[PDB]
Order: sequence, then C-alpha cells, then structure tokens
Amino acid sequence: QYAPQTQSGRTSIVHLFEWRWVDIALECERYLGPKGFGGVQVSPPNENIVVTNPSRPWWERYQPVSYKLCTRSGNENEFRDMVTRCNNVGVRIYVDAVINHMCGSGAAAGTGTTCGSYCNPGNREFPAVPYSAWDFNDGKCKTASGGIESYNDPYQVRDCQLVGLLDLALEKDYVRSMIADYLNKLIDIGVAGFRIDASKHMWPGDIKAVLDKLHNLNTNWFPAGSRPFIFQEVIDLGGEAIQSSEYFGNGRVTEFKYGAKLGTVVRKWSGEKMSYLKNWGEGWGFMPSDRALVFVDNHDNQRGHGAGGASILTFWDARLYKVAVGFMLAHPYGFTRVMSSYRWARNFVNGQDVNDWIGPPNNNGVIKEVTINADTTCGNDWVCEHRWRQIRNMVWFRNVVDGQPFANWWDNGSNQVAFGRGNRGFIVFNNDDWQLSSTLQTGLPGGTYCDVISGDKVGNSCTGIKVYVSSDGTAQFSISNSAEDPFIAIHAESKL
Ligand SMILES: OC[C@H]1O[C@@H]2O[C@H]3[C@H](O)[C@@H](O)[C@@H](O[C@H]4[C@H](O)[C@@H](O)[C@@H](O[C@H]5[C@H](O)[C@@H](O)[C@@H](O[C@H]6[C@H](O)[C@@H](O)[C@@H](O[C@H]7[C@H](O)[C@@H](O)[C@@H](O[C@H]1[C@H](O)[C@H]2O)O[C@@H]7CO)O[C@@H]6CO)O[C@@H]5CO)O[C@@H]4CO)O[C@@H]3CO
Ligand SMILES: OC[C@H]1O[C@@H]2O[C@H]3[C@H](O)[C@@H](O)[C@@H](O[C@H]4[C@H](O)[C@@H](O)[C@@H](O[C@H]5[C@H](O)[C@@H](O)[C@@H](O[C@H]6[C@H](O)[C@@H](O)[C@@H](O[C@H]7[C@H](O)[C@@H](O)[C@@H](O[C@H]1[C@H](O)[C@H]2O)O[C@@H]7CO)O[C@@H]6CO)O[C@@H]5CO)O[C@@H]4CO)O[C@@H]3CO
Ligand SMILES: OC[C@H]1O[C@@H]2O[C@H]3[C@H](O)[C@@H](O)[C@@H](O[C@H]4[C@H](O)[C@@H](O)[C@@H](O[C@H]5[C@H](O)[C@@H](O)[C@@H](O[C@H]6[C@H](O)[C@@H](O)[C@@H](O[C@H]7[C@H](O)[C@@H](O)[C@@H](O[C@H]1[C@H](O)[C@H]2O)O[C@@H]7CO)O[C@@H]6CO)O[C@@H]5CO)O[C@@H]4CO)O[C@@H]3CO
Ligand SMILES: [Ca+2]
Ligand SMILES: [Cl-]
Repeated sequence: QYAPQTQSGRTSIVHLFEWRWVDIALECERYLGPKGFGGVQVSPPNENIVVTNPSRPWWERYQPVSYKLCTRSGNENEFRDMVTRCNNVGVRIYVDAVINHMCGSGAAAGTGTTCGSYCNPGNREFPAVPYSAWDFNDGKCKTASGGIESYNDPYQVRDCQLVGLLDLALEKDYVRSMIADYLNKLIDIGVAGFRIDASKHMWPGDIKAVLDKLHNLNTNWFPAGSRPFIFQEVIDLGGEAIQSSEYFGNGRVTEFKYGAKLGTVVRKWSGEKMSYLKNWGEGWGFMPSDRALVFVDNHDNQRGHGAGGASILTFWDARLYKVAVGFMLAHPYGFTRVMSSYRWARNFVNGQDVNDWIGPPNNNGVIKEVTINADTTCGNDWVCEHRWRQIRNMVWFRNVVDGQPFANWWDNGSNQVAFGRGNRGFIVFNNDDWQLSSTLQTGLPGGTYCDVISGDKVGNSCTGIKVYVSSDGTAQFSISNSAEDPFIAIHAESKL
C-alpha cells in the first residue's frame, strides 16, 4: 500500500491533468519512459455527469454516474491501450478513484452523461451501477440541510453531502463491493494504484474494507504478490477535528502542509525565510516520510482558493515555482508528484478567480490534442511543466541521488541555502536580494560538472553553467539575484 511500484530507480509521478488517453500513451513512449519518470496520475476514467452551467468545467469529472470507462479522455479500448503501452516502457498508471459520492443531488434526471447512461439524482437512481436510494447516506446525516455545516464534527464530515454531492453508504457491503469490482477491473487491466479522492469524507475503516478486497497487481509487469499503491487525499493543515494520521493504516496520505508552508517560505511571507528549511520534513510537524505524498501544487489548489490559499505556487509564478519544485525534488522527504497543467483565462474579482471552473483546452467541448513543438514545449495551451528543462532535470536528479542522506547543509542566515545528497548530488539556491558568491563544501568527488538547471550534459560538454569541484569537495557558486533561475544543481551523472 505504501510502495509506489514504479520501476527500480524511478522516483516521481506526474499528474497529466485532463489529458486524453491517446496523448498519454504517446507521451509515455516519446518522453516519460526515456526521461525517467515513474508514472502518471490520470483524471477519473469513469463516466460522469455533463455540466452545462457553466460549460464543461474540470470539476464535472468529480461527479460520477457509473463505473463505465467512458469520458472526454476516451473510451475503454483507448484506456487499456494507454495502460499497456505505458507499462511496456516502464511508466506506471495511477487512477483517480472517485468513491465517496455520485453526482450533485440537484442535477436533472436524464442522459446528459459522458456515455449516455441514465440517472435520476433526485430519486437517487443510478441504474448503470446499479445504485438506489438505500445505497446513500441521506438517513444517516443529522444536519438540517443535509450538508456539512461544521468541520468540527467528524460525523457530519463523513456522513453528509460534500457540496451537495450524493454521499454513498460506504458501510454497506453491497456498496464496498461495487466499488471494489470497479477498482479490480482497473488493476487487472494493469493499473499500479490509486488516488483516493475526498478521503477526509469517508471513514478510514470503510476505505480499508474496500482495499482488503483488491487484487494483486498484474504479473505481466509486476512481481507476484504485489499490492496496489494507495495515496489518500486528506486535507489537514493542523488544528482540525480529522487528522491525516487516522488514515496511515490504509496507505500514504497527501501532505498538504508541505506546499502551503513551502509556498509561504519561497514567497517570503509571514516573516518566513529559506534558512528555516534546515529541518524541513518531520522537523516541521509533517507526517512520517514513508507515509507522505508531496507536491507543490495540485489541480485544485493551483486555482488559488484551496488548501494553502494564495501562498500556493503554480506555473503562473514560473520563476519561484521552479525554485520550490527544485527544492522538493532534491530533498529526501516524501514521495514526489509533479503537476502538469493547462492555461485558462483568469479573471480576478475581489481576489477570487471567477474563471476557476474552466475546463481543459477544447473545441466545442472536445478536448484538444497535446501538440509538441520543435523546442519540446507543448501547444494548444497545455503548459507541460514536466517538459520544462529545470523540472525534467530535477526529476532525473532525484533518481540519481535516491537513497543518499541529506548532508552538507549551508545557509547565510537569510534566503541563501544549499545542501547535498550523500556524495552524488548538490544544490544551491539564492532567494535573497543580493549576490551569492561563496566557496562551499559539496560532498562530491573532484571534477567538472554540468549545472542541470541552466543546461544539459551533451557529449563531453555542457550547454549551460559548468562547476569545477576541487579534490577536497569544495566549489565556488556564483548566482546573481537577477538570474533567470536563481539556483544551480549538479550530480554524479552530470560530471564530464
Ligand atoms: O437557465 C438556463 C440553463 O438552463 C439549463 O440548466 C438546467 C440544468 O441543466 C439543470 O441540471 C439544473 O441546474 C441546477 C444545477 O444542476 C445545480 O448544480 C445548481 O447549479 C448552480 C451551479 O452549479 C453554479 O455553477 C451556478 O451556476 C451559474 C453558472 O456557473 C453560470 O455559468 C451561469 O449559468 C448559465 C449557463 O452558463 C448557461 O448555459 C445557461 O444555462 C442553461 C443550461 O445550459 C441548461 O442546461 O444559463 C445559466 C444561467 O445564466 O449562471 C449560473 C446560475 O448562477 O449556480 C447554479 C444555481 O445555483 O442549480 C441549478 C438550478 O437547478 O437546472 C437548470 C435549469 O434551471
Ligand atoms: O437496481 C436498483 C434496485 O431497483 C429496484 O429496487 C426497488 C424495488 O423495486 C422496490 O420493491 C422497493 O424495494 C422494496 C424491495 O423490493 C423489498 O425487498 C424490500 O427491501 C428489503 C429487501 O428485501 C432487502 O434485501 C434489502 O435490500 C438490500 C439488498 O439485499 C442489497 O442487495 C442492496 O440492494 C441492491 C440490490 O442488490 C440491487 O440488485 C439493486 O436493487 C434493484 C432492485 O432489484 C429493484 O427491485 O440495487 C440495490 C441497491 O441499489 O441493498 C439493499 C438495502 O438493504 O432491503 C430491505 C430489507 O429491509 O422492501 C423495499 C421497499 O422499499 O424499492 C426499491 C428502490 O429502492
Ligand atoms: O456542483 C457541485 C459543486 O462542484 C464544484 O465544487 C468543486 C470546487 O470547485 C472546488 O473548489 C472543490 O470544492 C472544495 C472546497 O474548496 C472546500 O472548501 C470544501 O467545500 C466546503 C466549502 O469550502 C464551504 O464554503 C462550504 O460550501 C458550501 C457553499 O458555500 C454553498 O454555496 C453550498 O455549495 C453549493 C455551491 O455554491 C454551488 O456552486 C454548487 O457546488 C459546486 C461548486 O460550485 C463547484 O465549484 O452547489 C452547492 C450546493 O450545496 O453549500 C456548501 C455547504 O455544503 O462547505 C463545503 C463543504 O461541503 O470541499 C470542496 C470539495 O473538494 O472541489 C469541488 C469538486 O468536488
Ligand atoms: Ca461521505
Ligand atoms: Cl491530491
């Protein structure tokens, strides 16, 4: 449940948010496999309701109507093809499992659904599963509105409707079994694990009873007896009634404190500074490393009013975002997920983006293909952060240094910091408003190394900055505060 089941030596996954299955299959072969990525988190592959007010938002995909594999990302054949092809080049697929609820209680009855299934939300009828009224928690929720009125009461949080979504009676074996049958179909197809959506809104015990029904992973790609990787979405920034430790028995948990705090530090808000990161990880009150799934932003909080609020760093804030993603990927804490986004027209009204609903790039509702430019960037308003040099090389950095201890920390008492990973990697940051120019101990063997932030090692040369390390492990690092990327990283595989 805790082991990611990636190929040996691969240490991150990427959220290819709202990508079509055919484009993910191609990306696995032409890019993710060759560049050392461990796997992909995909958008929910099961049938959802069609929302027309507003027009096809991203979040319609968190409103299930059946477990048929039929969505705007593609159909069941295309999903299978993607899983097979990705696994065949060593890139695992992790599914976003939406299991707490079905669609909105206020939605109209009919067949406005991604595969044409019928449903009647008002009467709690979902004949394509099938579910009926007694498979929901309406009788169990004690609030007058039927919704969550206080997050201080763990019963309401779990038994009542999250933003009006019909809440499944997860205590019942019939419901646990219908969900297990869906997840087991995906496992047998070749999926490696699951994100469990909205885990805060289910009882840890109910989740566990579903997980105990799951198959071992498919032996065409995994060793016999392998269990699916499980990571649960629980938002707990501390001082809440529900704690992320309640879920540790089932698998890993999203550590949302990580991006919220790192965002604040890198922006230098609330008196925070990078020198405080010396004891990052458990030292900051975070969950144990072997239970954590970490990330700078996710698909919800990149829109600026989720967990972390305005502190969250995203691709819109590109320069600081790269700094935060770089720090994350170099630091040993947690298992890392990299975000991959699309661009939308932000429209702020009272510090609130009123266009935060906008769905992926589309022609009249049909998701646009991911086009690849000659310079390796993406077209059609797909951002492709995972293709940015600074991000892809730090993904490789994490592979190269896997297993090596945190070492050789240095700071200037303010916002210049450095550290290494054993004798295989070293990274240096300048987030201060003045020049960094210092000779630091790197822990690496003497030689000339390419900086993998400003360039690449190509043949026997570097395309960006070169760092000469003395026989005693020291090197000079010079970084201006006006550098495009105010950080440098070198590792064992970037040595000439
Ligand atoms: O009246 C025009 C409208 O008619 C039809 O909408 C149906 C819809 O198909 C039904 O399912 C139902 O809608 C329910 C929702 O199911 C329920 O969730 C809730 O909706 C709230 C929304 O969730 C929330 O986003 C907000 O909606 C805003 C919306 O974001 C704006 O974009 C704007 O919506 C306009 C649409 O963009 C436009 O296409 C058209 O919509 C048609 C729709 O295509 C058709 O299927 O006009 C609307 C209105 O300008 O404004 C809305 C409203 O502020 O808030 C809503 C409401 O709380 O509740 C609704 C109502 O039951 O019923 C409608 C028919 O009323
Ligand atoms: O496909 C959905 C569902 O649709 C229909 O259910 C209707 C039904 O037509 C109506 O008669 C009425 O329900 C009746 C029952 O007919 C009657 O038996 C009794 O309910 C009791 C049951 O005898 C008892 O077993 C229990 O039902 C369990 C059931 O054993 C579980 O399997 C699970 O039910 C699921 C079914 O397995 C599944 O096939 C389908 O059911 C059809 C059904 O065939 C069809 O007639 O879905 C349901 C869940 O979606 O859980 C239930 C709940 O425990 O419940 C009681 C024992 O106290 O009396 C009711 C009168 O309400 O209305 C339903 C619509 O809800
Ligand atoms: O149609 C359903 C729903 O779909 C979409 O919800 C998205 C949303 O865009 C994401 O931001 C996220 O929602 C998070 C919240 O960020 C998080 O805070 C929490 O939700 C709590 C709210 O923070 C809190 O304010 C309160 O919500 C009230 C809410 O103020 C009321 O307006 C009412 O909700 C209605 C919405 O106004 C209406 O638009 C629609 O909901 C959409 C939503 O617009 C859309 O973005 O219908 C509901 C009808 O009730 O009531 C609730 C009180 O229940 O408390 C909630 C907790 O209930 O958690 C959510 C979940 O992640 O993700 C969802 C997609 O799931
Ligand atoms: Ca629930
Ligand atoms: Cl998440």
